[PDB]
Amino acid sequence: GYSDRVRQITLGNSTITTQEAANAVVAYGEWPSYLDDKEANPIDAPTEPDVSSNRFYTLDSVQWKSTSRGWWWKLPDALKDMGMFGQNMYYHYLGRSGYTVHVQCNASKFHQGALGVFAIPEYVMACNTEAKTSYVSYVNANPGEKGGVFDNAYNPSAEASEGRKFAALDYLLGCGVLAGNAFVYPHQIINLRTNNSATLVLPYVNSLAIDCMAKHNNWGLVILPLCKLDYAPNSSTEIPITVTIAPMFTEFNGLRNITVPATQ
Amino acid sequence: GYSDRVRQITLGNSTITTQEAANAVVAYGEWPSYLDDKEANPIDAPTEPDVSSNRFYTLDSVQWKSTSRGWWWKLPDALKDMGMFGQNMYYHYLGRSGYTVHVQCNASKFHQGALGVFAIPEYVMACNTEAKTSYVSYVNANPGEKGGVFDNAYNPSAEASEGRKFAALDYLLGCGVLAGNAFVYPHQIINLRTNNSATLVLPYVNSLAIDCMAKHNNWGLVILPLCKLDYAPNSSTEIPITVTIAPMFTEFNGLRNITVPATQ
Amino acid sequence: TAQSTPLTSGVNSQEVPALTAVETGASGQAVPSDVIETRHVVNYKTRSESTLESFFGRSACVTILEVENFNATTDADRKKQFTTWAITYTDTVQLRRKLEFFTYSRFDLEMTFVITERYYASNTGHARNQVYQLMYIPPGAPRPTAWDDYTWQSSSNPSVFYTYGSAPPRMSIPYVGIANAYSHFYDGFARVPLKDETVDSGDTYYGLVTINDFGTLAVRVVNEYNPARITSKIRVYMKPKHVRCWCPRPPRAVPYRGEGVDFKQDSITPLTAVENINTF
Amino acid sequence: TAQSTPLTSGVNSQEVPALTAVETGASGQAVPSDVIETRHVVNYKTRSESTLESFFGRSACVTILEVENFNATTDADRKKQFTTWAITYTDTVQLRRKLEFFTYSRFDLEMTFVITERYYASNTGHARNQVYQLMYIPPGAPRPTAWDDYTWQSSSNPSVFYTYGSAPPRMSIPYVGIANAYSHFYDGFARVPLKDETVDSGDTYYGLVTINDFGTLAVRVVNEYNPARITSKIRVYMKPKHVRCWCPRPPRAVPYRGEGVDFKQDSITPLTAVENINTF
Amino acid sequence: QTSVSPSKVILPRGGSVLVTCSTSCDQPKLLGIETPLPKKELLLPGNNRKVYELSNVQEDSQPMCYSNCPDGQSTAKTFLTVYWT
Repeated sequence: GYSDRVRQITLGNSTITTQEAANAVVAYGEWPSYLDDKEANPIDAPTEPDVSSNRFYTLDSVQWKSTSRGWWWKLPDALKDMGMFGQNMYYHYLGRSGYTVHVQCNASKFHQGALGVFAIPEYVMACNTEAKTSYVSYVNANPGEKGGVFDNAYNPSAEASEGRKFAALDYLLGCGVLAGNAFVYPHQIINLRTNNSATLVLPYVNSLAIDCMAKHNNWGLVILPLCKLDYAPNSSTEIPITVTIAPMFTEFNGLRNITVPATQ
Repeated sequence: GYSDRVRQITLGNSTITTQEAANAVVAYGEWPSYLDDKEANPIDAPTEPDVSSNRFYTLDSVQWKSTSRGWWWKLPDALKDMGMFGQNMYYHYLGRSGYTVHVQCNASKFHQGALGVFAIPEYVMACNTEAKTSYVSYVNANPGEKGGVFDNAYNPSAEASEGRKFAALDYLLGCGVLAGNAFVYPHQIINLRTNNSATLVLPYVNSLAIDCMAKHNNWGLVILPLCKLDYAPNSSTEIPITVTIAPMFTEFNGLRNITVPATQ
Repeated sequence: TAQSTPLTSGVNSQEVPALTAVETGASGQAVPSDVIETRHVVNYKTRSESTLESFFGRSACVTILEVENFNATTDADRKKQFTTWAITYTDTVQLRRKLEFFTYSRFDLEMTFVITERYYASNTGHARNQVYQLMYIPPGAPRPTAWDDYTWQSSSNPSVFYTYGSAPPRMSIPYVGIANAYSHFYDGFARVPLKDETVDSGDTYYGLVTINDFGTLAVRVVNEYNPARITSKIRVYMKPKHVRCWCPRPPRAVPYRGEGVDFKQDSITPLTAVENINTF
Repeated sequence: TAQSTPLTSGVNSQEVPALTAVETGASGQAVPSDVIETRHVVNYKTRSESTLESFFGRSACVTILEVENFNATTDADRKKQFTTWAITYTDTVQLRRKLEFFTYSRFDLEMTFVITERYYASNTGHARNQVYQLMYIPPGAPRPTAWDDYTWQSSSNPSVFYTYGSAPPRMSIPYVGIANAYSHFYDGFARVPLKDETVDSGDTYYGLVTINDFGTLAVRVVNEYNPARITSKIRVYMKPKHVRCWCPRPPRAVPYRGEGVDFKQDSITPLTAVENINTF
Repeated sequence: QTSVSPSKVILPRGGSVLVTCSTSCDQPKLLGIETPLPKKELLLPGNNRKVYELSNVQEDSQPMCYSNCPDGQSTAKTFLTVYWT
């Protein structure tokens, strides 16, 4: 009676239904959970925002053209201004969170294309200057909601001003590894003849037990167009990719006044 | 193995098969049956035309354009000239009958439209004159096979001659109730992306145990276009609605010579 | 009671109750525990007032009858001395609309008669206290021609004699239908116009009004003529009790224009047009 | 009963009940057996009348309604033919003050209607006996525009028809609050004025009066116009029974000036100044 | 249901317009004038009658004056013009 293509996911007061889905990837075979008492790093009383922040948040819909080359989001910081998870984050020094990334892109049965949806632990990217090394600013490394785009050309700016940003090169995947090897990460491929949604379940992955979300970006969401979009009547059409992310099993420590980072 | 979309209905020597059907509505949860002895109104010997009139009868196919506004049939009198049920009817004073209304309309996967198929007990309509009230002739109220059509305009004729007919207004459903409330009747909706046939099973509904079919019209079959037909290459196409009705569990009383009603 | 609400939490599975198909004829079936997360709410609220015995449990008004009492000289003055009313529930628009929810109904009817008086002129003397006859005439008994004929003596017709100033008279009329339920809507005639009639019944009325004869309520003033003209008003009431109903229907939207289901041209527009579709 | 008094005698010990500390919030707790020597007094006196079922067990007066009955010609004369009263307990100052002891209350309400009449002029004839309609209009049912429109026929609104000269009509209205108790005092608005509204709701009324809709009591005279103008007065009563109350408050000291808790400037001085502090 | 007495107003650019909007009820639950124009209040005794003091009239405006009587939402506007040389 049941099928693998119809899936409803509910967290808090938010619901995603999908009728042409592929199967869901639990990353590295572990469902996210709270910090156990045998591994706890801080000793303060942890805040568990039970349903106020364990819910789906819908980002901005980027448009996937025929010349679109890729997108990237840093995952505990693309939700920095989303409801109460953006208010649980900056009022606390520590924070761990599991995730349910759901990437939404659909077309007709006459379109074609592929979207490698990745989820990269410690997605450290390269700077866009050759004056200095490991050299990216804070605003350019943490865009938040809008994310960033990749590029099919590496043009390092000789200015140290405009070179403090990610040299988001698509075939080297930012960090100088080939993109055809990126399938060792937890990944799904949106193929516009088979499916229309990619669902990943991401546990908290870090060397520490719990860490500052304001400093440290745990996961990296990556969407690569493997085969470009090609619609035969209108070759320059645009189908939107909408990313909907939920925090899961969040836990925070060290309450204080609000942290407001710089914007420039 | 079995599905809800493939259904064969056989009564007598007639068969309807359908391969894209929705589920069937038994009206008010009761399957039609013969008159039980604890409720019998007449005392004569009842004629039970076992297979000679409990069979499917195919009416005329009306054409559902983009400007078609509705159709109506009075149910024990749209079969007044159909085989032996039209000969069991006028040779008897009393008659009860269950029904199996099957409405047939199909298009491609590129068309669109909706058809509210209703079945209204005691479908009393309004006259098309303001000279008198409750004022409809016999021929204009009982067309028989061809049925009638609705209209999106109420033009009461000042003549009492041409005003002796049903003021078949679509949004007031004839009787001055709003059409969006007509779903309290036993209904199905033919939607041209989901199904292509509407099957209802109608028991004998009347205050009496058995009644004159020549006088009294029990049910009212109503087909409203909710969303109009729209085919994008040919905007003025026509797909036919064919109505196929079977009497069920009929029973007649009071045999005499033939009743031949007036035709003008 | 009504249904409570179970403590449910979020789901991620192939069991999808949020998606139905109304082509099949069934309505929606999702209760709010399906699509969201709900707490536990013990529900003590009952639906006791919405039942049909309490939905019709009011003494509605169905008509207003007028009789007078004076020294009648002309013939029109002798027809003000009494009033015969054909019994129906359609002479108002509020008990009718509550009954045209349903196709067929079965109820014992309870009536009560609230009656007022006035002086017509000012200086034409006075009058004594008055007694009012209300006689239920079944179909077939002779309707009164004058106000004091052989018909008012009521050797078998049910009559009530209300002394003015008392509590209003009340009585219960049983289910008197010749069917097994009162057909609120009747989709048919009274006869069959045959082929090649010389009768030419091309004026047979449609539908309901050719089968209902419930009676005639004839009201006189039992007094003779006082010196002062006393004009009376009588408000016949109905209250359906022991109510059963069958086969529901949508309620009346546009106004009436008669005893049928007809509707007048200048009021075929019940809605008021909103500004746009996005108006809260 | 109330508490008796034990036979105690004098003490000399460290147990000191005469000294308390009202900084802690608790009141005094010394009964007279503590600080003096007392006899044995068996106390048979009970507090049975002071309970809330008997403290509110009177049919108070809440308003006075006036209707008339005459040949109306102008438009102001047609608005004397009926009277619509918004139901509230705040139109007098004595049942209100007994209810503003308590913040929240829950009670089934019992009303009784005591009705008088008079002739207006002297030599304009006479009139017959009169029947009075009193119709309870819930919020949403159409309030009457004229005295004889479609609204008075009351197919579902609860109406009573009082014949003048009888015992006064009485009825019991249940707990009809949409909360779990009637908020006598409500410290809040009906809506939230948002940031940068073009609505500019800078005239939203404070507090209580923006949440209470209990209905409308519309009263007509069921008669037509008599030759003599009959002016009537109707005194709507309330008697809270099955009374529960919560969260007590101090009683009203200074007079009222509206439906709120407001107070007028010229009566902010309820006390009378004594001669000095040493005046017995 | 809702009455605006200065319905036809002529007044030049920049000046003040006195707008008197009340209702035909005894309990105005929610009553106000919808315009993006500066106004404090004007003093007027009575729980029903009401005057807002508009100011800095630049263009042609049509403010809506709602009133939440217990029979639905009501609507009344006023018409005002400007002057230029």
